[PDB]
Amino acid sequence: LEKLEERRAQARLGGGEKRLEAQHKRGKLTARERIELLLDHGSFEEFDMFVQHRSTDFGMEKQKIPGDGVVTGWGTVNGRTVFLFSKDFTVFGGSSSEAHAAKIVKVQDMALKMRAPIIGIFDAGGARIQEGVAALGGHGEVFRRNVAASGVIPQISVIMGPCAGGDVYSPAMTDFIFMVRDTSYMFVTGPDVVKTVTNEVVTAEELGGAKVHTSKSSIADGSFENDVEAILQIRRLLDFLPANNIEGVPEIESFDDVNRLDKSLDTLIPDNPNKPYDMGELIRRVVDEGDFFEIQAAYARNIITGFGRVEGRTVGFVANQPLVLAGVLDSDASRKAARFVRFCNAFSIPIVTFVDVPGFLPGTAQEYGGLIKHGAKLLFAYSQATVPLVTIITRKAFGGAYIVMASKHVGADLNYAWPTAQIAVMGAKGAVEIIFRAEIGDADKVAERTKEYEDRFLSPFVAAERGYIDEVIMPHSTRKRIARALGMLRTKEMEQPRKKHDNIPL
Amino acid sequence: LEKLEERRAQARLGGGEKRLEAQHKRGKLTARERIELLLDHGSFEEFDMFVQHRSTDFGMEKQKIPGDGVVTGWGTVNGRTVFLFSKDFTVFGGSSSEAHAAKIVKVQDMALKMRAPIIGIFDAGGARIQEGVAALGGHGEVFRRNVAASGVIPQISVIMGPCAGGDVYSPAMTDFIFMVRDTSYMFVTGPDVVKTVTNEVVTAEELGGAKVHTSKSSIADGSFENDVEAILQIRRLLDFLPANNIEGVPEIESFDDVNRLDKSLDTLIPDNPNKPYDMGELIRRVVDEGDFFEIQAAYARNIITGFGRVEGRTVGFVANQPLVLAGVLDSDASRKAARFVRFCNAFSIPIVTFVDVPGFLPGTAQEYGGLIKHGAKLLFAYSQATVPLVTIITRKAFGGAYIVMASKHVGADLNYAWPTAQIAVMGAKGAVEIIFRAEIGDADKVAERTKEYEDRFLSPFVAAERGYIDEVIMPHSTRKRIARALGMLRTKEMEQPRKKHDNIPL
Amino acid sequence: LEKLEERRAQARLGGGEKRLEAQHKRGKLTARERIELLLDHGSFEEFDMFVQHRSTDFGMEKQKIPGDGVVTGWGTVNGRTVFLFSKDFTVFGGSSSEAHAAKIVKVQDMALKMRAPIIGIFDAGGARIQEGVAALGGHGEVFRRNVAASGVIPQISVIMGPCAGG
Amino acid sequence: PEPEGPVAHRLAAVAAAIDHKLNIRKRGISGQMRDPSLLTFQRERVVVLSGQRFNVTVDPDGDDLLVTFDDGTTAPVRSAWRPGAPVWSGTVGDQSVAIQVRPLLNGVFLQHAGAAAEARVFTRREAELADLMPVKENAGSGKQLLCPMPGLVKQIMVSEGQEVKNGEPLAIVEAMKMENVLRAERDGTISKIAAKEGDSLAVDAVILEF
Ligand SMILES: CC(C)(COP(=O)(O)OP(=O)(O)OC[C@H]1O[C@@H](n2cnc3c(N)ncnc32)[C@H](O)[C@@H]1OP(=O)(O)O)[C@@H](O)C(=O)NCCC(=O)NCCS
Ligand SMILES: CC(C)(COP(=O)(O)OP(=O)(O)OC[C@H]1O[C@@H](n2cnc3c(N)ncnc32)[C@H](O)[C@@H]1OP(=O)(O)O)[C@@H](O)C(=O)NCCC(=O)NCCS
Ligand SMILES: CC(C)(COP(=O)(O)OP(=O)(O)OC[C@H]1O[C@@H](n2cnc3c(N)ncnc32)[C@H](O)[C@@H]1OP(=O)(O)O)[C@@H](O)C(=O)NCCC(=O)NCCS
Ligand SMILES: *C(=O)CCCC[C@@H]1SC[C@@H]2NC(=O)N[C@@H]21
Ligand SMILES: *C(=O)CCCC[C@@H]1SC[C@@H]2NC(=O)N[C@@H]21
Repeated sequence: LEKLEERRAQARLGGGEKRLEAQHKRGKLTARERIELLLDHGSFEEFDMFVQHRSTDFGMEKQKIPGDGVVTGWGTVNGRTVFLFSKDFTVFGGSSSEAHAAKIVKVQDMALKMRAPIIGIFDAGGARIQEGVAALGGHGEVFRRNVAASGVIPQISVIMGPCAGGDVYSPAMTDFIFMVRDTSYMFVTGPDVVKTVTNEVVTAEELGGAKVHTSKSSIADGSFENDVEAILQIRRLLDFLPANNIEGVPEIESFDDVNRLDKSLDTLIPDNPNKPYDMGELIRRVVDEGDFFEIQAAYARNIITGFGRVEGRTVGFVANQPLVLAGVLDSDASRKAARFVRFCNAFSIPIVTFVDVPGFLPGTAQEYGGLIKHGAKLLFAYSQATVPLVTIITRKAFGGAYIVMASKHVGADLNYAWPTAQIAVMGAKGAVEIIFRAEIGDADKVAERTKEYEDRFLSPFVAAERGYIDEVIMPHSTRKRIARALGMLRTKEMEQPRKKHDNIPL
Repeated sequence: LEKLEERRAQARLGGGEKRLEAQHKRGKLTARERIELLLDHGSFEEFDMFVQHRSTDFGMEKQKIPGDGVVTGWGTVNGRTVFLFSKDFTVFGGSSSEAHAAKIVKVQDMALKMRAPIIGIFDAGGARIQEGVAALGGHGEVFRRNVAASGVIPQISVIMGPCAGGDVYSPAMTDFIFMVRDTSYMFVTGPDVVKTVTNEVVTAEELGGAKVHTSKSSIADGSFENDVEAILQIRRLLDFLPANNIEGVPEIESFDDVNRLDKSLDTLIPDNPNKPYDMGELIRRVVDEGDFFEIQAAYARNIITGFGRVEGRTVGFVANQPLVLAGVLDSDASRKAARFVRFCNAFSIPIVTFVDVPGFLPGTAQEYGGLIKHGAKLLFAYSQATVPLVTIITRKAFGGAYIVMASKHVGADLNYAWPTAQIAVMGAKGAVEIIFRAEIGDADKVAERTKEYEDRFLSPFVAAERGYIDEVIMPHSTRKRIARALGMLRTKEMEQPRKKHDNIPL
Repeated sequence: LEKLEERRAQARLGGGEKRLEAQHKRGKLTARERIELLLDHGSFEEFDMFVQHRSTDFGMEKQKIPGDGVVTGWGTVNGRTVFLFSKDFTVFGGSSSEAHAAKIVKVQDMALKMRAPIIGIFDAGGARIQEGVAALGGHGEVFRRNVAASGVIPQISVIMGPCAGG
Repeated sequence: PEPEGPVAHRLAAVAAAIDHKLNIRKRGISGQMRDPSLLTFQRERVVVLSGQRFNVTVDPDGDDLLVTFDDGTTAPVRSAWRPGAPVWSGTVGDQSVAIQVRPLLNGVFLQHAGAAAEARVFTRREAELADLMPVKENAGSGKQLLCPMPGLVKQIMVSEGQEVKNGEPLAIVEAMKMENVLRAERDGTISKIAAKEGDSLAVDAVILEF
């Protein structure tokens, strides 16, 4: 019947031709165009197209728009099932109402029931004021379900416009948040209140733009140039990830060889102990086809985290970076790495770690900021893990930092060391300064003792003689060894003690 | 045999009469005296009194001291079994060796096996340098067991001296850290390296003293005047806590009545909305006998957390505090309350919340610091809880803060409200300025609209009409209602979905 | 480095040329040759080649041999994963010490964790006397793990020389 | 003023009685390794009353208590006081008494007959170990009143040339639609006032000087 096709065509227009053309003039796609680009061709099934709000206050009974400002449904990405929702900025500014929240709740429930991923696309302005407390109630029901889904299905958030007030706490409880440069921003309280209360004048970009949340605040896991780039990268990410916490990692057919050697790695570490190198080079030479998807690239760049593939199966990577702050561990890096390790362990992804760490970052700024607990987050995350863990010490491993970076003492399965590794309590200078405290006056004795200590202890062989290192390997064998170990460790079975949940520091 | 008695008498002297006298002159107790003051008289059974180190480097073989710098064993506190260890500063500065760590591991394993609490007392200097990498291994094995015990048995730490280096990360993964004023301190890197690297001159008290860690850093749960006061308070705390995550809260006979009314509470909320009141008074009037054990009292004073008793059973309390920062929610407060809620849920302690919250704290400092995620932590904690939750709104509850403070939408069991409660999206002025944006040219219409908005929506009756509030109660009845509800709710049984663990933000 | 391959070649000799030729004279293979015959070509990954003992009694500190008398690791048999250890009779008579036992315990734990079979090859004379009660402790920890693995993974033992006492 | 003679003795006896009641109740906690009926309560106690030690012995008689001192003196103690009540009214040695009770860490604060005293009750060994603890000095505040929160000055009460005690209200600073009362943490005179009613301050700004 023609009438139903007409009502469909009328529900697709949202808030009107003019508002949609103005969205296009901002350089932004519409909600339905976003859905169309994310999903496989012809795959989208929409729920609840004709839903309407039921408020009668402040004249709202005269502006009833079908769909109530959000598009919801399900489809496939590269043949695998996904559920999704997309907020529509033209309808009441994308604001959340009672029925709007109910639409989101339907698809959240369905995603948990089916054990499939869920993607949320945000271009909104928060609780719809005219609806009062009811609207708040709605938001609550969404939050709860986020928490129920955590560690059961992967949850991804894409911020493609404004997101203010209560709208921010849902993406915060998801696993990954991504943003588009120059058109998106996030904040709890907006600039007007900031002026009234603190007297400071700031723009929305300066308060919550992508630079702030990707480099300063720890909120965002990455930024992109425009909507199209972002959505295509979301399709790339989904192919790495499991569908739930039972099925395991996806497998694809690889064009690389698991038995190839790499001679150049025998020259990566410089002879001068004060010269750095790029750990990213090593990572990108060890993964299949040089393909690596980095997480939190712009934040805490003294550590690296990301996804690659070995033998066509997804693997997570954590590494110290000598180029930035000499590779030391500080609070920001420890938080960045702890979240990544916890996510990997929840969804059964194996972890490979590359270690070159001289210690923690000193100073009052770090201690007053709470390094004692922040650094402990990472130790807690590694000690709690039951997935395969493989660690490679490249150059330096001093003190407690050596313990924290996936040591055998905290539960690592295999621990290798290159020939240039230095595993020790601390540097030779300080070591002898402390041990030979009653003889510091001289200068020949001190140098002799320092040389002797360096010769005896700053090597991989005391750790090897105690079994803390399973083998000292040649650099060019690294990939060949990793791929083999992972293959053997697929059958690993281990369980933590029975508990409601841990009490990890926060 | 007399000779065995002599062996014991000599083991009991640690590192010498002179060192023990020097410890006393500093105003500090010895390890064995501390153990004596903590446990019931005659109950202490010691393990491994004769253990010695096996190092042969740097002349260590010539000085073997029985016990190797730590006293370990078990006993009873008020009749209930507890395990413990105490570091002896007189033996190589309480530094951790291989055998030392093995002793600690023994008592940790036994405590997990028996499902009993474990107390650690720290007066130490970290990893013994002369033993090298072996020392570090020991620390690791201790750390792992900490992580295994989290959420299964309570873990208490008491800092009664220096704690530096790897020693600090073990207390950091325990449930509570208490310190002694003017003789204790904690840091990762000490003043010398700080001077050499940052050029800043700083004393140990300034870098890691009790004040820093109780007021500014988020690390310590409290401080005490001296060793005796502190150990007596640990005895007090142990009588509130469950022995494990199965047995539930301890019970005592109360001297208070559950059906008593409190007329004074009818006059606690001031008529003027600009004047504050002391929420601690409400708490101390609601609990049995006025007895309240506060946690993190000197940190983030805009919120209150602690333990009381109702009908002789332990109950946890969270409350907004109008006297400080107008009772707003910020990052610090959120983290404080979140860790407390998680502990109580892990050990099956019920939670009572008192709400008076205007919103969140505005400014670039908060946003740049990560308020999105820090605030999400508390929402996560409440939404995940399966213990009983009883909430009472006293005066204000606006916006997202209302949702976060144990609302029915995130899973609360019972939700009451005093007659003075105001449950709305925001204040009348701003709501009007938004809904009537294209009318603000006037001044009288503004006042009329604001007054009518106040009359309609700034009250508890819209929420009641929607069922978000179970009952509006008179203040004098508060205790009587709580005690009844809690009784009824003792049989609550609920469980979250199956998962290895959640992915709560850090 | 070339020094590293030198260290490897020097660990592969055990108790020396003369003891190895004596073993051959009796009609016995060496521990490493036995491993090479059991496993598929190119599959053996060795654990703990450089482990040494820490005794300082009865002049033991003057003779520290890498490996401490046992070769341990994993590999494949007809493509299927297996773990194994082989005792070396040319090192203190293949006698068991603290570190020796620790190596065996490592491979036992790994085999239970990954749910695969374990093969033990025996040519030895029991607890190393010079180490005293510590040696006995090692034996204990091995025993317990055997019992934990019973009825979970298949355990096969091959006696290819002496096997006495503990 | 610290008590003397019969007053001090009555205070020490009441302190011992309170401690005994609380210990009795404590020893009934659930979850003990074995029955508490098989354990013993130590009869010798040390009451410390703002630095005045009394060695006493406590014995239950009938349903009330008997406290014996070193002088051979004895005092029976009888009351229906329960934790939480702010007044201990009862009989100590043929004299009815009323005493004000407040709590503090590991003890009580007691007021009676115009005398006031902190009170702590130990065993002999606990008292020996407590006597190893030093007496610590207070540093004191820093001559001036600094604003601890940013806001607007709403009211300044005190005047220059005015001596002040602790807990004295000095000024009100409003922030985020909430008043905040500032108080004196020392004693001294107001030399000069640097802030005016209606002003606007930042953190760590000066309001007045001592
Ligand atoms: C979301 C926001 C950041 C976007 O700002 P912007 O792009 O400059 O655009 P506008 O504010 O003009 O918003 C677009 C429309 O959505 C409406 N809208 C936005 N947020 C809304 C909300 N929470 N409730 C109801 N309507 C809302 C606006 O009134 C406006 O409609 P209009 O074109 O019909 O006038 C901003 O509107 C906002 O902060 N909203 C939250 C509510 C609030 O506190 N507003 C006051 C501060 S401006
Ligand atoms: C723990 C510490 C803060 C205590 O400081 P302190 O009270 O001023 O006292 P000292 O450092 O002199 O320590 C007491 C003794 O314990 C020894 N000791 C302390 N920490 C030790 C450690 N980690 N390893 C070995 N011995 C240690 C000291 O050598 C000293 O010995 P001595 O009296 O026999 O000469 C400090 O010694 C320290 O930081 N130790 C950690 C190791 C280190 O890095 N020290 C170098 C800078 S101090
Ligand atoms: C294992 C055994 C049966 C082998 O007999 P064998 O081949 O005739 O050879 P030996 O007994 O000469 O042993 C070979 C070497 O291993 C050593 N060895 C054997 N068992 C040892 C043990 N348990 N602890 C330490 N060293 C041991 C022997 O000292 C000998 O060293 P050497 O040749 O350099 O002098 C025998 O050595 C034995 O019974 N050992 C068990 C321990 C014991 O109780 N022995 C008592 C004397 S037989
Ligand atoms: C020599 O100059 C030593 C001083 C610098 C030491 C560096 S700073 C960061 C690392 N942490 C630590 O404790 N030492 C390392
Ligand atoms: C009147 O001056 C309005 C500004 C104050 C509003 C207060 S500030 C702290 C609370 N959070 C929020 O956003 N609004 C509340």
